[PDB]
Amino acid sequence: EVPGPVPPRR
Amino acid sequence: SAEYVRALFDFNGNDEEDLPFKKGDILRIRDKPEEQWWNAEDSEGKRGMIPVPYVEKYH
Ligand SMILES: *[C@@H](C)c1ccccc1
Repeated sequence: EVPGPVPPRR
Repeated sequence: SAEYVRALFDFNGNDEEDLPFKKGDILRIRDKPEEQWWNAEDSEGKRGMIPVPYVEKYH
């Protein structure tokens, strides 16, 4: 995972 | 006066409503229902949600 994790939804 | 963003990372899309894209893609911002999740539209007219930390404010 090069990019960080996607942000929390809602 | 449309609002665009440039994709910094490749996003395959996790959900069915998500808009997948590739590093360098220009996306037009249509909605901002959340601080970190915006509704965008790609060059071909496909719409969907995108994670803000994966894109940068174009220009
Ligand atoms: C992925 C979005 C990433 C990479 C480095 C630091 C923070 C996030």
